[PDB]
Amino acid sequence: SYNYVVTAQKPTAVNGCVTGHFTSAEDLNLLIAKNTRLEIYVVTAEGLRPVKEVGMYGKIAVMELFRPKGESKDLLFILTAKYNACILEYKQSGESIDIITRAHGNVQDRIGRPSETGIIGIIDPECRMIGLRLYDGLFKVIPLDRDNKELKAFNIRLEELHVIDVKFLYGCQAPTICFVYQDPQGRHVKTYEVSLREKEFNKGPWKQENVEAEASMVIAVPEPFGGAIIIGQESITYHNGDKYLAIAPPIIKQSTIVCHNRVDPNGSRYLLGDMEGRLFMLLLEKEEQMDGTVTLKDLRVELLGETSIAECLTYLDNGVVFVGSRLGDSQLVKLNVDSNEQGSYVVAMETFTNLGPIVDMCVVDLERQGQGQLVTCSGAFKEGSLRIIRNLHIRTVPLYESPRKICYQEVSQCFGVLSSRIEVQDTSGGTTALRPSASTQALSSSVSSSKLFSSETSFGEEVEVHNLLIIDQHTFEVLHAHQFLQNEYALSLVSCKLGKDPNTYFIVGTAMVYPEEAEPKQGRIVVFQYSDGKLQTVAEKEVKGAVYSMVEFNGKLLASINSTVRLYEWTTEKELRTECNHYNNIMALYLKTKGDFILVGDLMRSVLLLAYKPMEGNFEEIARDFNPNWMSAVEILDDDNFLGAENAFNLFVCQKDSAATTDEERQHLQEVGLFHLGEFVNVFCHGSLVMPTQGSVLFGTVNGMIGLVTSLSESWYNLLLDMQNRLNKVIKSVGKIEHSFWRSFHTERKTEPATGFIDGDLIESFLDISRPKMQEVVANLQYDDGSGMKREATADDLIKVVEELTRIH
Amino acid sequence: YKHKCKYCSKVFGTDSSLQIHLRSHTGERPFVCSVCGHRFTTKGNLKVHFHRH
Amino acid sequence: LHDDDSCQVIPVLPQVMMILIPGQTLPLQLFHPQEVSMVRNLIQKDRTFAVLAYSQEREAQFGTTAEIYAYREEQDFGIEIVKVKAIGRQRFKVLELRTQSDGIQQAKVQILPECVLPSTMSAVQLESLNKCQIFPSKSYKWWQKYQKRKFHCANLTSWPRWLYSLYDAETLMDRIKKQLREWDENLKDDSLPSNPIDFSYRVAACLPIDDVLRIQLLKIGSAIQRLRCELDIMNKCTSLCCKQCQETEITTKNEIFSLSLCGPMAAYVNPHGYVHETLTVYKACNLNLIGRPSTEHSWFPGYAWTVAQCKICASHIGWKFTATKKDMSPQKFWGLTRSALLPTIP
Ligand SMILES: Nc1cccc2c1C(=O)N([C@H]1CCC(=O)NC1=O)C2=O
Ligand SMILES: [Zn+2]
Ligand SMILES: [Zn+2]
Ligand SMILES: [Zn+2]
Repeated sequence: SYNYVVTAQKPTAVNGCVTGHFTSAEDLNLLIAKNTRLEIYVVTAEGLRPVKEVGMYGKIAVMELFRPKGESKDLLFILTAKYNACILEYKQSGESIDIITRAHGNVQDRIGRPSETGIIGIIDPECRMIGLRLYDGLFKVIPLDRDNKELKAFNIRLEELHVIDVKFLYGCQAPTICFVYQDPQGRHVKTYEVSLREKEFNKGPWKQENVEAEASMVIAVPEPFGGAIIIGQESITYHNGDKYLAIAPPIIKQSTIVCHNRVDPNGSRYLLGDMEGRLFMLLLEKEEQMDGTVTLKDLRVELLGETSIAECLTYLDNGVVFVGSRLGDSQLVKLNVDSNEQGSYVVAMETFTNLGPIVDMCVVDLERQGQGQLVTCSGAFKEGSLRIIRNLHIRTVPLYESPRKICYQEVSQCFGVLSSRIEVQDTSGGTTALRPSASTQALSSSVSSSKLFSSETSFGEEVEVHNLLIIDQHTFEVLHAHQFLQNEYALSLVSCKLGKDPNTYFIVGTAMVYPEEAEPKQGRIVVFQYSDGKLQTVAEKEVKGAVYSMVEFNGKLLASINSTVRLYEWTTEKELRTECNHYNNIMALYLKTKGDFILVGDLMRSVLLLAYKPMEGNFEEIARDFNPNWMSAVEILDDDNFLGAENAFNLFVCQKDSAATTDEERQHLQEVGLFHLGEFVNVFCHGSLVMPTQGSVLFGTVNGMIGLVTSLSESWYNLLLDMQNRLNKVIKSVGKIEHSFWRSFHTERKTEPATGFIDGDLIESFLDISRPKMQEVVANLQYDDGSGMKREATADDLIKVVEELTRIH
Repeated sequence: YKHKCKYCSKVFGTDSSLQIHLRSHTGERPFVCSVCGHRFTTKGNLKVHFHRH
Repeated sequence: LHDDDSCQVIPVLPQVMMILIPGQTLPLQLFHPQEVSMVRNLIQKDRTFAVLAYSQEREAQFGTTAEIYAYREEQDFGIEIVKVKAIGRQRFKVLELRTQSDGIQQAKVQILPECVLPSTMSAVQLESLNKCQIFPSKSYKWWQKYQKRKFHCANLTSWPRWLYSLYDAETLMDRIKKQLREWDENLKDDSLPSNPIDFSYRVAACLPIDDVLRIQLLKIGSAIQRLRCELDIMNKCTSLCCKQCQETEITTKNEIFSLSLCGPMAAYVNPHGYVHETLTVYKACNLNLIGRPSTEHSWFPGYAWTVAQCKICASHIGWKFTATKKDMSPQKFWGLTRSALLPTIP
């Protein structure tokens, strides 16, 4: 089979933000990185004025601005996760806005272990070279000459393999690196001078024997001072030569500082963000001396207030900070001289919808219009939310805790959501909440009275408390919250009718997670009803393992328990009775169904096709395909084709073999499609957001992107594949990156060309080009219309075929 | 490969050296399984047991 | 080291009947001149030959290259006996085995690659917390921190951290090496490889498993899968039965212990060149002793052996050993041959 993949909603989470002068030398730009998108704004007095949005054929991994001597304005260096390096320039010709590629190249090395602390990309202050930390033991140096348009580079052998963070220092006689590494004898900071002449390392200005156990951040302090600030779990120190300061502010001991931003060019104020949303001001106390010098007297940290959980911060101007968020909405916040009555200098100005991460979703026709709305569990911790998405209208329902699974119960006209909040062990017996949240603020509440599990010592650490929430479908008010058993972990949730019972139930499958036990030996399948505003337990079945997955199966309840797939029957006495068991060697994580076929999958892309046999009351294994690789989600496209989401950000389709004469051939599922999506899919979902092609599968990803997969005719696939090669000859790609490279199936070890999949986003851009390029792509293109002869295609013919393909989302 | 001893299966270079040694296997149960060390009284007994390995 | 996915033609010694796992050593004793000259010509070119993993008859579908690293000549009693030690290297699937005039069958094999996978979190890890992916390493409260920090980003996927720990290599070995310390008191944490590839293969050669499970692990390419399958055998197949009659319990895993420095199951060689992977256990059941203890060629000096057989089918299962001095402990134990056993799940 042949498939078509299109973006219904672009990635919304922010993974980067730098400021500088990219568009005009005089303008102040804000540049935002959204996985495959780049956004440009100019900072105003009211807020942000949009300027230009683009997409790359890559995942943006390094985004930094720089200005080599003799340049009008700043240039843009971008490196993609597939190691496409490029330097871009802004070029506006009246109203023609264009991002031109001044230099570009691929920095990938065949040899080499990708580092544990990720791709690092730093540029020296004097814009003489681009430093790259790609692999353990090496350091890539791209020398910055106006005569290096191909980004040729070289490597320097790095002793000290496990490097945490590295930056170029300021005010140095030679380009100098400052980095924190870990070896057997503790964690240290060291400096290396970089010789672009000798292409190796020379001795560094200083090396500090030992530093904090968990020193994780290196900030290079600018030219007024020099040196570097290292930040850790409990301490903040300043190092330069023989000068040293160190503070251990108790105010930052409660969570980890994970991003920073320099406020002013002299480097005396920094913003620090931590993992829970606190925003701090790091201040460097300068001491003006009677000679010309300035000395640094002390360090001081002040808590500014709360924000979204920040992946990146960036100070704009006039007390306005941009908070870039992966787990919640991005913000513009305002800082005020005087803290308000509550003690916060922080005031919200603006929020930005971020759908990511989408951990679950479901399609509902609430408006009963035969339209359809997407309802997602998105965000984590205090950023957690439902989002109702419509044809694109986004409504938001704050939860202040992590939603995990969602399903719709039309009869009750409400939603049922499995949720997770963090509580901390109290000094009494129990555990007290971190903050008020949906779990704790319902209209009515309940706790499991089960006591099925009757035979540790928490200290002051975190525990997860899981709830089933009943959310009204019109107000989204939490109508009921049922708290599960202590140490019970709610995994699966389904709404359906069972057997000959006319009631619709919520069914929840769980696991009993104890920190001593590696694999779970105990779980529960609990049957809830919820009929008169109140939620009642209608029997519970104990099982000897984790109930990872559950499906309604033809009036019965199919379930995973560790490696077992089990079909359950609903008796007249309203309880679960096992019908049959199919024991697998793989752990049955994924469970999808279609008629009598059952798709089973584990985390390593082991794909299994069981079939229920009505005449024998048993399961029978039809076919299998094992291929060691991480799998994140999977779905049944039809009786013969299965779609999966595997590493790294790839989609795959396997199929039941039609060329099967031998019983060995019929028992192996062939791979028929490979594609680099660029996103990490958390959930597939059959459904459509609208009123040619066959089928409609939506999928949500971690970065909040929403995509659609549908299947085509062989006639249509062949034609659109010719178009892809033809549109790729006329569409200017930002980093001068080949589309066929970007969509190549990719592992850390393997790359194979994409196949059986058509890039719908590339297909739809046919409409946005002009008719000289338009008539250029159609030239000599034969087309399988109804007439059995294949005629040359007019472009006005092709506007009609693409305009129909846009109608699917 | 040449001149094997009927009891313990050890091979010798010449038939002279074989019967120099074959006088060592004098016992009530002389045939030895070249795998177990199990001992048997007849050649056939050892053959059957040897082929069950 | 051959190339990956490449095809090579490699000689096969016809006497060998052993499933060789990469890294495991294969001892040999050779009397026949064709094979003696065959070993001598190997100790010059590549030193590698192929060891087929038989399904038995002569039906083989995978195998392993083996590399000669030791060589000793004894010319006793007018017969040239050559003892050679080999070590297994690379796995392969057999394509054609053309038998040659002298005897040695040559093999066209496809060199199997070793599937290395990235961490299960490398796809989702937030760049702001890449700075935190390196831990000050080693307690069981320590392992509670390792999971909370290494899999923090599970909150971005539809699975918890404890499921991810079940596919974390580093966790799998700490669990496996927990039980190996139960079989070996002479076992330091440093005596075990640190690479997950090598570590899984060492565990493969150490478990007392029959050929079918030994072959099944060879077919497994990802180390993660190997480790989990190995940890599964260790947990479920607590009992060891007679492979012949299949229902007779000989011993259980609670009785496995290490007599020599070489672990609980080492490859010993009998006087006539037969190899025995001999698992040493404390107590054993359903066994008949044959003969009186002897010391000839006793693999454990100070002990006298006695042939042991199954009470039911009369198959060979191993030997009973007894102390010939008195100050020694254990005063008694059993050496069970691996080819005779069949792990089972009660
Ligand atoms: N003396 C003989 C003679 C024939 C076969 C064997 C032995 C002998 O000692 N072993 C084993 C079993 C007992 C032992 O510990 N070491 C061995 O070499 C044999 O297989
Ligand atoms: Zn003899
Ligand atoms: Zn025997
Ligand atoms: Zn038996």
